Amino acid sequence: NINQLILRNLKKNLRNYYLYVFALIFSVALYFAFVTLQYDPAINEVKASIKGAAAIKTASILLVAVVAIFILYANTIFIKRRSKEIGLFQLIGMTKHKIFRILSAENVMLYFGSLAIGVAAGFSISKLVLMILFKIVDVKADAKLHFSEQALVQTVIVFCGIYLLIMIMNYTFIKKQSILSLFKKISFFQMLIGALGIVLILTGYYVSSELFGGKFKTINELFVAMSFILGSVIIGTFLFYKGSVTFISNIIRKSKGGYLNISEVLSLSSIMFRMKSNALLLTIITTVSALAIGLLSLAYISYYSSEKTAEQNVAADFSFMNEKDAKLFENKLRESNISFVKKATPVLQANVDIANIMDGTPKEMQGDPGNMQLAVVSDKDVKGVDVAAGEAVFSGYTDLLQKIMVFKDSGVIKVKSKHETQPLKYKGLREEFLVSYTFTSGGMPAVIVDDSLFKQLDKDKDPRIQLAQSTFIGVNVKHDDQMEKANELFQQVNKKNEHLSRLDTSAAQKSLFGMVMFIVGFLGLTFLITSGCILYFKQMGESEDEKPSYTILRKLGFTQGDLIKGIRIKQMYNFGIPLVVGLFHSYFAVQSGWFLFGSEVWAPMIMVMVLYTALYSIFGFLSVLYYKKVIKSSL
Amino acid sequence: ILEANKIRKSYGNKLNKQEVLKGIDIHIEKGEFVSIMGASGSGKTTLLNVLSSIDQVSHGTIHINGNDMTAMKEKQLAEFRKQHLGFIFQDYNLLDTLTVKENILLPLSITKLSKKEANRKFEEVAKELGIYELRDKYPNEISGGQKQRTSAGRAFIHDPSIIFADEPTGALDSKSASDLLNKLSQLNQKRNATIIMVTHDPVAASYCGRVIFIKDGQMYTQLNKGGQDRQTFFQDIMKTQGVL
Amino acid sequence: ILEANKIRKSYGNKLNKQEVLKGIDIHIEKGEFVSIMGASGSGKTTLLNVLSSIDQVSHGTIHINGNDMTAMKEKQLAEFRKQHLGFIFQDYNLLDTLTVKENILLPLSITKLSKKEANRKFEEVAKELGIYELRDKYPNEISGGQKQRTSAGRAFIHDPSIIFADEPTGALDSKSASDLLNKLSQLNQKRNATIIMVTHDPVAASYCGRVIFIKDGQMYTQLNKGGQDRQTFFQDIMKTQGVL
Ligand SMILES: CC(C)=CCC/C(C)=C/CC/C(C)=C/CC/C(C)=C/CC/C(C)=C\CC/C(C)=C\CC/C(C)=C\CC/C(C)=C/CC/C(C)=C/COP(=O)(O)O[C@@H]1OC[C@H](N)[C@H](O)[C@H]1O
Repeated sequence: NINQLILRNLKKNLRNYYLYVFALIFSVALYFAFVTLQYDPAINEVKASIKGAAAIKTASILLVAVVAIFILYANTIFIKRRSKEIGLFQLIGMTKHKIFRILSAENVMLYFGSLAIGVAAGFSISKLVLMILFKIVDVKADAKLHFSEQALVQTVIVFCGIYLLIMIMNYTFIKKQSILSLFKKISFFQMLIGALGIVLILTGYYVSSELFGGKFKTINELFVAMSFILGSVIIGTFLFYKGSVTFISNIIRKSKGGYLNISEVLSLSSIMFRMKSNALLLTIITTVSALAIGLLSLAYISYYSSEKTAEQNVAADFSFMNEKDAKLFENKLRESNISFVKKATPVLQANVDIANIMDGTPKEMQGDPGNMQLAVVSDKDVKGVDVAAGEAVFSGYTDLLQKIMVFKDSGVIKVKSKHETQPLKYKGLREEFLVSYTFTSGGMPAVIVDDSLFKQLDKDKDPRIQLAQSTFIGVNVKHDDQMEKANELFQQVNKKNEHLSRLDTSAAQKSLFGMVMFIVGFLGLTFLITSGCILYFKQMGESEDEKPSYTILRKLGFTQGDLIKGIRIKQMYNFGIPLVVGLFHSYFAVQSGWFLFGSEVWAPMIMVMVLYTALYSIFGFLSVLYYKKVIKSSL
Repeated sequence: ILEANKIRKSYGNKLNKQEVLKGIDIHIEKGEFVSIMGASGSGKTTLLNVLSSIDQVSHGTIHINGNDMTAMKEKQLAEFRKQHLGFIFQDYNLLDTLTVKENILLPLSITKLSKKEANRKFEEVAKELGIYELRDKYPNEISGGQKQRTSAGRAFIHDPSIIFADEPTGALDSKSASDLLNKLSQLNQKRNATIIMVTHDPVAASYCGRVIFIKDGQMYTQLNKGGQDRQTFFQDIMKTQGVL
Repeated sequence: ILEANKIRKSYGNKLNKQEVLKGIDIHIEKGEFVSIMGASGSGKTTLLNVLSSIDQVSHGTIHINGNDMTAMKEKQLAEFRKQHLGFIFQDYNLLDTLTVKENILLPLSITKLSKKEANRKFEEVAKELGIYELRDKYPNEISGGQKQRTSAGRAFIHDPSIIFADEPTGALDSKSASDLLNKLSQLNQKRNATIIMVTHDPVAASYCGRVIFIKDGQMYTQLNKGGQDRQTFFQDIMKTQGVL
């Protein structure tokens, strides 16, 4: 008789909880794929700055730290829902050992029958993960791989170790169970709680707005401000659920008086008394979702703007530091049938005073305003502008600089020469770049003076701040051709790799940020699935705890087709409030961190949030699909 | 309004048939207070259930305000049941998370009358019953008869054609039941609204104008009262029940 | 059957100690329907735990069929409770994945009993309670009243004598509660069994004959009925409860 009961319980549990099995299979497959990827000797072709074989080692630990927490938490609701089932057995008369055996004989099957499918599905995804990684980064081809038995051993060990914790928790719950265990107006403290919940979030956003380019600038001071913001935005979010949605709901309710409708009764009866109870799980979900979305968007901004940052760093397609290597390169190119447009431009490093052109504070200095290092070039070299005497024109854009080094209008600029000072005035700012980042210090634009003025500036040549090479030998290229062979020739030219190329600088950044893209994307998809499953499981109690309200509404004249709409518009708010809060957090976190990872934004942010919402709506749909069943059986 | 013509129902569970309704002829005009009573295992409850739209029919024809109901569609039947035929139940059937005003004004949400006409009509309906003081008290602090009175007020909001009462005074003391019956009589005399009640208490049938003594699906005639004193009619009903 | 003398329960979690029960004098004979009324905050659950031997007693003497509860150990207490006690709960706590026949017969199959007499007992119980038609159905297609009757039938598969019962009419409407109370009423006129009932709504207690009130332990008096007509008795209970 026991076997029939166990089989029936297993069949019943395989139907109510299937997302649990799906999550188990997905997690096992991903962990096996990551371990196989790490231990395989084939990822050696992907390297930009980090080794890669160690990044996967770190990414294979956070996944376990998330999956184990998910399992150990979601396997508590299951044992709590069996509360009014052990008392009946105790009344009938059974030793606790028999009850423990009955409970475990089902979990053993339901766990191992999924663990034996998760591992067997790792083969189909092992090659696809390599394909995705090799498509994000640039690499030639080919992937063969083998069994990698170490991955099987590690996965089996970990997912058998978790089961012992599950079993000890279940045994502790069974022993702790009681002998049988079978038999409002608004306050004023919540006023203060609701006020604080919004005030803290708003002030955190406002402070985070002026983090960069603000009144405070010190490596030992921005840490404190960051900690204060990251504490405020969390305390406010926590207080937003435990005593701040009740205020808004009460204000909404005390705005219609009497006449209402079934579209609002369920929401105004359930949201206030249910969101308060769970005001620690929702905080964690919102914070982790915001943290994943922000990191993904911040990585994708850099991946998008790498191709322009590389072109901005070096003015031409090739840069050189010595004449010997430049002439060797052109001699090699001579018989390669690839004609080059080579132009040279000397640079005279000099310093001036830009104190009067500051719109902000001396704190935003990045160098002494009166003795800041700059670069000076003549006017005959430039083929776009023809300046005159007593005129200085800037160049470049440097979107980061405009947010920090704000420039005023025309004024007086003092030349800090050896024993003279010729004053000029600021004409304007160009957009193109003329000198590579080697000769222009960090990011300071170079100045352009008149040819006549340069005729004495080069004669002076104050030898105190002059660089090793006061020349900009750079070999450009013709119209579009095979630049790959040109890059190969350039690479074989510099054995000591002491020069600069556009393609290499672009590819390095692309690979380095693509690795983080892949890791964070997979580690965020796993958490999305986990959070959706947890929320769907938590939504199951409301169905069984609200039946003696549907059974009364249906006896007043209402039909199922009229209750289903109210259920839909209640589930909309229930599944949408945390998502909206997380989106707001992510948006106000990204907006304080751009203009530093590169160039364009509003391209990746929407492209990430749209995908996140599209992958998040599924569990919201499934919750309504479940509510339909209990609605149909209410009568 | 009501017109029952040989409405009959057979109880069948695919293996046994035990008919309980054999021959019904009810003539009800607009604006009376009739009652159905008799025995304890008869078909009076089934008669009330089949007269309304809460239960289907087997053999008979029923016409309410000229409309056809015996062969009428299910969705249209639900629409008609929502539009008319207010109901008073044996139990309270009151939602706990709302208040009195919402509880008795919710069934008016389907037909949108804005936030002016409904608020004007609620005061008129609730002041006749004397529950205007109970406008924001939740239905867990008020007494017993006030919940039934709020249910009656909910049933009296949308001005229905026929009101079916299934044992209103079932779990109330004498004073509350008498007050509720007097208020129902006053509401009947104020606005023309037919009320049908099924009760086991002779005092409840005393306030009525006509009473039908059902007997295992038969007629056994009926009383008429009319120009008769309340107490004398009470003893007449007591004698008629004693005959049974 | 049972005798309650100075029934007291102890407490004392951390500092505060609660003396909910301060001695009771309950004398109940064999084969009668007894109901214990009260009010919220009277600790009726603690009283049920003390009398049902689920919670270990602290003071006073309780005798079950002439045997003191404390005279046996824990395992012997469980065996005696299984042999001579049943239970009826407010909820419908049942095995969803078990049929009605198996759910009723589950407590009986443990003690090494042959199938023939078990089937005979199930037949007798189902015929007495009139639920034999749902012999091979499931609890997922059965109304609340039939589920409660199935639970009650399970409570009588091995004949108790001091069977307890919490409020059965907590999640039931009027008709189902009336039917269940009626069935329990004719079940009392059969083989004697104490059916101590701890409901608080006077409608449920109207079918009793030994209504007992609790304010501190017995401050209010008690009613005996005997010759009343189940309506004057109910009115008397309502009035004397309204006195409080
Ligand atoms: C996840 C994790 C690890 C930690 C958790 C905390 C954290 C940091 C989270 C990330 C943020 C998210 C998404 C949190 C989600 C959660 C919440 C609650 C959001 C809302 C909070 C809220 C409302 C506001 C708080 C916002 C904050 C705290 C930061 C945003 C600004 C940000 C992204 C970075 C600033 C901090 C640093 C160190 C920058 C330095 C980065 C860097 C490459 C430096 C190198 O120099 P740099 O100059 O940049 O690069 C080259 O340098 C050499 C060359 N010569 C050139 O100079 C140049 O090319």
